[PDB]
Amino acid sequence: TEEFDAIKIALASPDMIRSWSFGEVKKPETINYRTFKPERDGLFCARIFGPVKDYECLCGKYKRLKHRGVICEKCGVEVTQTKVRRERMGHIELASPTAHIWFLKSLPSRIGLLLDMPLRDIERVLYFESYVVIEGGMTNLERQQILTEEQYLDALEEFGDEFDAKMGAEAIQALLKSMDLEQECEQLREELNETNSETKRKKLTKRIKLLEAFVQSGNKPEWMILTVLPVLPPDLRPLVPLDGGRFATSDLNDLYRRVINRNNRLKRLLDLAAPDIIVRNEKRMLQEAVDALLDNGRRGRAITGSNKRPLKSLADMIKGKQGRFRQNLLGKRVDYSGRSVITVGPYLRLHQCGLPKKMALELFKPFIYGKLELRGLATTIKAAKKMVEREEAVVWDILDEVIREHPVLLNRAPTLHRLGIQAFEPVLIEGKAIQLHPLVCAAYNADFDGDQMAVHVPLTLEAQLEARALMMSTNNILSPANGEPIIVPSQDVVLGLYYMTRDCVNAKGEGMVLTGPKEAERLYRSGLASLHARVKVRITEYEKDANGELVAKTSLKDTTVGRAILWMIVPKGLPYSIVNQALGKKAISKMLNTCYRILGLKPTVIFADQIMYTGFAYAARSGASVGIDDMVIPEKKHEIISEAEAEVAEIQEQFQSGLVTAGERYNKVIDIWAAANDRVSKAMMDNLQTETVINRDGQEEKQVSFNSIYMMADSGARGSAAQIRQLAGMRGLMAKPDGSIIETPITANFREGLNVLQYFISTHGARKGLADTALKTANSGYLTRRLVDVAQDLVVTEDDCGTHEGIMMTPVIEGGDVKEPLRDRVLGRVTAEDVLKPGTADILVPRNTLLHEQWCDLLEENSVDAVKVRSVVSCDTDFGVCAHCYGRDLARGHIINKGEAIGVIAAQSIGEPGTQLTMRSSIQVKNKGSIKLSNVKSVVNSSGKLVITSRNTELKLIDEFGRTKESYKVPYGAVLAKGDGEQVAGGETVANWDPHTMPVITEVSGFVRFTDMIDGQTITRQTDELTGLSSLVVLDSAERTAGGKDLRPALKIVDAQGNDVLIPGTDMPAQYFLPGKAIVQLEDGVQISSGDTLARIPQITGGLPRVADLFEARRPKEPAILAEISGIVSFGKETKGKRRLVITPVDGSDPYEEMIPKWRQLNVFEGERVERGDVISDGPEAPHDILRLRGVHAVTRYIVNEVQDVYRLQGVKINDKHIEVIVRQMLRKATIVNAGSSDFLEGEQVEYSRVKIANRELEANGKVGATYSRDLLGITKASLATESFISAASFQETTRVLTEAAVAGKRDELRGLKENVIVGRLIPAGTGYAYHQDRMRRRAAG
Amino acid sequence: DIVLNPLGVPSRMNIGQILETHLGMAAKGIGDKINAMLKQQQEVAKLREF
Amino acid sequence: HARSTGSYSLVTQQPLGGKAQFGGQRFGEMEVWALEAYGAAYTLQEMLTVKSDDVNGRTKMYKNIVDGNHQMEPGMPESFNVLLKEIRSLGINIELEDE
Amino acid sequence: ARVTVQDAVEKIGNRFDLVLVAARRARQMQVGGKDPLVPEENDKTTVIALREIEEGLINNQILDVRERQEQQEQEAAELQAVTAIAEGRR
DNA sequence: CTCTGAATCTCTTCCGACGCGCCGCGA
RNA sequence: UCCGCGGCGCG
DNA sequence: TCGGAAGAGATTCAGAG
Ligand SMILES: [Mg+2]
Ligand SMILES: [Zn+2]
Ligand SMILES: [Zn+2]
Repeated sequence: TEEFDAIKIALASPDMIRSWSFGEVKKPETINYRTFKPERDGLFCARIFGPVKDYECLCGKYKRLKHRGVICEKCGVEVTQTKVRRERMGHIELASPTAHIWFLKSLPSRIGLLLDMPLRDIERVLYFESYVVIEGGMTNLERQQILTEEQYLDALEEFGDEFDAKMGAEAIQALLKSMDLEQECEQLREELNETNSETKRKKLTKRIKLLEAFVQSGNKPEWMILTVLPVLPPDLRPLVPLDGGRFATSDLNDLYRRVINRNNRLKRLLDLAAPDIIVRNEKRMLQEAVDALLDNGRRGRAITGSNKRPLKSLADMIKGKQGRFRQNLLGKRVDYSGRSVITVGPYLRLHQCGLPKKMALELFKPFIYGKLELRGLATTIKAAKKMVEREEAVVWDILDEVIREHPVLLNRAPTLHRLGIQAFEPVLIEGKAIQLHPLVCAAYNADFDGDQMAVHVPLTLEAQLEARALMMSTNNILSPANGEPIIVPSQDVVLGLYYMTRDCVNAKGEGMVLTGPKEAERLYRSGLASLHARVKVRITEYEKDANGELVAKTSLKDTTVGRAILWMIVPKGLPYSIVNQALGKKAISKMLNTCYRILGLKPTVIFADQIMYTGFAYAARSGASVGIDDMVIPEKKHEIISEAEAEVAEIQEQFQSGLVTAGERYNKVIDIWAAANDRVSKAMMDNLQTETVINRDGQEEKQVSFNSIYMMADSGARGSAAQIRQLAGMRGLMAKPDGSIIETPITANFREGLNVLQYFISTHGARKGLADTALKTANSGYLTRRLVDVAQDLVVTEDDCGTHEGIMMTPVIEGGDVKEPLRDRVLGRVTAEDVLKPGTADILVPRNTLLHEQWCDLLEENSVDAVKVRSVVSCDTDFGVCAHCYGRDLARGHIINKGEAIGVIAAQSIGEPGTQLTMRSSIQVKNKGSIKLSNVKSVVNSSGKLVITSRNTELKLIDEFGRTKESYKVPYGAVLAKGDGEQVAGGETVANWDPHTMPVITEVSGFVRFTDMIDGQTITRQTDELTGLSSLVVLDSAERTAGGKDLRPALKIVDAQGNDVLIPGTDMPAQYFLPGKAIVQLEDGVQISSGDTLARIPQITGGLPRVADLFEARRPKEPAILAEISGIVSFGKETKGKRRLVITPVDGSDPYEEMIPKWRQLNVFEGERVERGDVISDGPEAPHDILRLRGVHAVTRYIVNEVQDVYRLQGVKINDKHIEVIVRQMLRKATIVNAGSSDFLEGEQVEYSRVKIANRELEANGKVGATYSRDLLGITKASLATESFISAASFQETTRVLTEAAVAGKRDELRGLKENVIVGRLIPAGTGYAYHQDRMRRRAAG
Repeated sequence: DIVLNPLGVPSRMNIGQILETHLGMAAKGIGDKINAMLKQQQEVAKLREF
Repeated sequence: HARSTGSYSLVTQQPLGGKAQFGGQRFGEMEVWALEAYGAAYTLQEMLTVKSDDVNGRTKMYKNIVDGNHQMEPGMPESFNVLLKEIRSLGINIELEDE
Repeated sequence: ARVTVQDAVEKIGNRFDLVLVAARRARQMQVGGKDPLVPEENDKTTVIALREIEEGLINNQILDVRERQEQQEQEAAELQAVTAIAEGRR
């Protein structure tokens, strides 16, 4: 229509709004009841808003279009269409101004901070409680002075008419119109440069920028106080009839009527010369009425109606989940849709869904009209309608003709991830249930216990082409969350295949030879041999040769009849070995995956369908079933339980003799019950799992049992070892609601009856779990909404940015366990640098190569330990990411195509598993390797051991090929029994430490001499009359005297002559201070060896909250402090609770001082040389400081590691890319440290793209570029921080962002996805992307 | 008359329902026998003792 | 339940909700994100503008479908005009640019 | 019927570009009424266009040159018509 | 002994899934 | 032809 | 006609003068 390019917002000038309005409304009347006609000058006055009916004059003067576009003489109504009623806005004119409640009440008082006034004063003047002052030079009274009534009278009775004092509305209007902007701008900036206080500086800066925003928008600030108030058109605030002739009035109409009434009252009291207090009361009521109209409930008590409910003001029509933004602009209701209960249909091919005939007829009724007239069977739409409503079977023939290639979309609420909507080619069935193919039903997360599903039909041919090419289920084989296929069988299919491939030691026809799988099928179907019988069969297989031909091979192999039968369906090219074992769920999954990699898409689809058919058929023929005799109870159980209860009695009587504390008695009982439960479980599994049967020759032999429940568990079709354990073994301990474990475990299994007590205590867990999931759903949905909002802008916009930067990928290893191999972390990513063959300079993998499966296998063969890959966070693309930095698209297998929206994919991929999350002294070598130290400094002693002065060293055990095997952190001062590079074996002790104390280490031998210490002041003389030998303890600051304050207890080391030995490498003396409350085992004046120690020192949350805190950039409550500077630590002044630490740079001239608290244990002893980003004290880690110290790569590695850790603990797989993209989206805001020659002001928040572009052009013309630091804002703030104010207003805090944009004079270019979705043009992603490129070229041409 | 999937039973742990099924097969069993014992129209004393 | 076409609401001009009113299903925001995950722009545009809210575009679409031509002409969602009128009535001036 | 389009996508490479090309081809086949280049087998214009691009007979540049030559034919008809009108006036 | 800045405390505001189905009531 | 509010109900 | 987290404002404590 109007083809707008952007949207602009600003304050409303009163002349502008008056120009909008086609008239003023002056009376509260709404509609006549005698005749349903609007009153003149009323809220629905037709003379203003136009006629109620098309070209119908209120007076009845004119009735038809012959006079279209003329005004009736008897009345001012116009001969036009009713649509104008929707458009035209009225206006009302007030006898007094009124503050617009938004600018007052918004969290920063924009008017208040503009005028520097406290909000209490502003409300006390605007609400008519006090006067305020405007000054004249003859009076000492200054302007903006608050003035109470007694002060008002006191001032006026001496200086009346010399100064002036007014109430809130008029005074604020006059003040705003009586101030200049440039003078206050310059005074504010001069104060900013002259002042120092950071609070004062930030207030000054925000005022400066507010004034700059007002001047650059040119919006006269006084406009913030309304003087003329718009009237919403009648249709948007409809008055709707009711039964009995009543009418529901929209609350907006009542608020408007109240405001009109108050305005009329105030004008009448003014024009008849009322006394002062009366008109003041009336105008205060009018101001309150306007506040109610705009934002009822925003201040004080909310207005309410007869229903005792608060009325919904205008602001409530846009705020909240019922608001206009969320309810209608997004999430429209749609035509051509249906819903129905779903149902299994196994006879369907993969790509076709069974759609009830009635729904098809209803949906395609327009298409049927069309084709029926086209084929000449019906002449007019009435004929078509009457024919289709009579269902003349020719309509059924036409209906079968129309849909033959017409895909439809199936959707299941909630649409957790994009698989939730899929496309199918319909097939017509009588009945009323929609029939799905079970395989895709598994992907839907759907079930068949009564889940409904909704169906939409695309209209246009471009739309149906999109549905076919993109959405058809034959395309969505690979999940976006990971590369593994999503179309995977379960339940009966897996059970059937498992039964079909399981062999037994002796069966009908064992040992015969079959010339081909067809004969195997014959012998099975003719009943002369059972599936399980082992036999030799001649089989042909094929392989993809070096050229790409399917070269054949034929041979005899040992197999089972069932296995040959299954092989017969396998397509050419897969090796026979894939089948020749007991096929579980995982085996079938990897079989489908290997089919998809070796062959194309369509052979895999056909293979899937054939698998489904054969599995179902043979499962049915199997007749597997569950019976009460199957859940065998191991007869050992009674004995084990008697033993356990005997031990319980023993420990209980041991406590009865008082030999132990009750807590340890509880612990012992719990331990023995757990041990007994495990023993019973093992006995049950052993008895169930295997059984003895006679062989062919007549002897007993063991084999895997065909017990039904065991077969179901072992196949992986359904159930688990836990459920089997509960079914037959004793189910064990259970927790009280506090999470503590009841001493008496539930002893009876499910097969025997549970007593009432066991059942009752068990119900605790059941209701705990149900409440748990009920609550978790909401948090998961909320989190997903957030992630989507933050990442929705990001789209692949170019092929290659040309960045050599990237991140280093190594396998994730914790505590000697390889939690994640390198192949998974690097598959599908592009090499940032050329990979070299280990130990050589030869290039193994070139730079900028997408690492597919063959490259990963090659990397594994050469045992490459680390790779460097391109990352989303390191991409140089502006307003997007390049295809090479993102890498392989999980859903397709190759490099991602241009124009794909990746952020939304990542957001859904993170959100969906969230439904599954839960929410309420020595080192031993594990295996062979070599010991290496990551970062260490070590000293060796007379005992032959090694003691370490690095506080964050890690042992790493390395493979003979240089790959890592194990790694473990080692505390300060631990003792080590081995040198670096020595060989190690499993179970070998290599290092030791006391975890219950902190030592202090002396590197060189010598004679200790106490220094800077006095007994009873810095140290006190412990003689442990109750414990043992003499000792000395440093007196804490509360215990030490003032003489012990500046004297810091220490010991120097001296030579044999008593001369103070120097540190071996520095000019500092070998001086070792004793921290507060430190303990030393040695007295003054004793010898100590090199590498020897003397010091004694006194020394979890749920997954979903943890991930929420990570992505919200939450500051941890005990932030570890790290060295902001490279230098030497140094002590200094002391004060209450906090120590004045200082770091002194080695070469730098700028020391820094920090208020390090003393209650946290310090890891610094006045000798620790330290570098930037090194830990000074431990604790939870603050992401912002990590970013400041160690850069973007450190923080991205930290975030990805934590999120992957929690998810892998749950067992869900999510590729790192979807976390890295979120991290890059978090990282937009930067701050300017110097402007160079740029126009940017210092300390401003700027989007990283803008400053990057500005610096690039600035250096492109040779000027000094600006410098910046990047700030990790939380995802909520980062989503609100965007320039696209429309998206922000859609998301949260609508009033705040609207006010901010309004005062700013913001403009949004409508470049993201959400904005275009609101507007309704094509999104700039996917197929729409191309449409935009031409447009932008035209916009470049324009 | 009705065919149910067995796979649900171990994973939902509705073992009791299987027992119900067994009792059903027992219950109608007696019914069937007594039905036949009625259909042959034999002496009521025999069915009384049964 | 199924709805090809029927009644339309007064204020928002969107189709009615619920079986009793013979309304259509709701293409909730989660489904919109699902479409955004695909490259399927055209079906999204059709879902929002023509099928739902364009007071004239859906008439044109009905005409063309009856005629057997699967054209499309996206106008402007009337709910957007409703939002504009409410924001203006609030006293905040908002307007389109580059007409 | 068409089980999958993946071969056509391989030919065009960009999946979305395939959708656009097939869309315009089907548009001109339906309203313009130009006949399919391959047998139709009671299929629909959509799958017809998909097969045609699958055979490599139809591609963005091929559409471009076809549109160019059709425009040249139309303008030749216009010029010959106006020359005939002038000959009628003379 | 006093003044200013920084830190801490108090008060106020925002958020706390998507989807359908029936019933009642409506100054 | 309709704005809801409350309530149960199933996903 | 209900608890939790974040931000802003106010009050108190420590350090420096
Ligand atoms: Mg279900
Ligand atoms: Zn008139
Ligand atoms: Zn890049």
